[PDB]
Amino acid sequence: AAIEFDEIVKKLLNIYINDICTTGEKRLLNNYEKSILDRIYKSCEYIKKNYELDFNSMYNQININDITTSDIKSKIIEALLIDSRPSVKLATLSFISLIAEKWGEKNRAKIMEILSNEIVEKISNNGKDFIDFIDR
Amino acid sequence: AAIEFDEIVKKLLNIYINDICTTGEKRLLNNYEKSILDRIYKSCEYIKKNYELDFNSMYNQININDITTSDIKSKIIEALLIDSRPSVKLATLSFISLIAEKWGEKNRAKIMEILSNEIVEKISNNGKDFIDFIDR
Amino acid sequence: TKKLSECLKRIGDELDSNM
Amino acid sequence: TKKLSECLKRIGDELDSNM
Repeated sequence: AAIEFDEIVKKLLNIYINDICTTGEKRLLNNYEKSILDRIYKSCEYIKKNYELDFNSMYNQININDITTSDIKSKIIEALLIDSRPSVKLATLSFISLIAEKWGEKNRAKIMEILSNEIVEKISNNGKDFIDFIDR
Repeated sequence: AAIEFDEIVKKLLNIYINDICTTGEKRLLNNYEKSILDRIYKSCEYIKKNYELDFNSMYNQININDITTSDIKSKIIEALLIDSRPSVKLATLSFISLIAEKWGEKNRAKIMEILSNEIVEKISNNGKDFIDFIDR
Repeated sequence: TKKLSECLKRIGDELDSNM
Repeated sequence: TKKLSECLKRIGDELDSNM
């Protein structure tokens, strides 16, 4: 039967709903939360723009190599372990943003499992200084 | 210490990256895939707009009740079980879109576990007729 | 007892009814 | 052997260097 469009529809629905969820999550935020989030976009895009060549070489070590996850987590978190500076956190976040930007045909879960749990906790630790580094 | 902004940052990062992932997934799609996806947006938003009151009553049975997931899956899939019509699929998808639109402060996984696996497979089955119902 | 199955069918019926 | 840790620190150093 007509089954040559099944995988296409399957891929688009796992994109549509995820984009609707994001809209729903962004909908239940006040003007302050939206202001901070907007600063994150412009900040991370600025770094990925001016440090694209640096990120690219770091990416080439992380990506093309067929190694399991969490190896990547321990690979990246080391910067957050020694230095708990907001600048390092922002630099780390921008790099993850680059990875998620290049892994479009890969599973969304493969990127989120790197971000969530212990990693997002460390970036959030003393986040008041993190915001003041971005919002000023 | 300054820990009153930790949960705020934690929430924004699980929104930013998810939105970057979606951008990355949308980036690796050709003009045709983008055209079909765009039709899905306008189609589902049209239904949720003209059938908001219908969806609301259905939502009030699914939401406010403290029942575990998969109960919701078996609750909704029944329409897709008997009728495999593209119209029913579109109506089903629009309803999920409504749920994801209202569950902004809830976990993203709570919505995706309903969509993924067996449910997204049934909507994709004979998806050529599904697209032709939307793109025409 | 308010079947979402019946409602979704009814919505789907009114959808393809228009052409 | 190309430590991403060292690079991220170096990037972070050049970031807060500008004020």
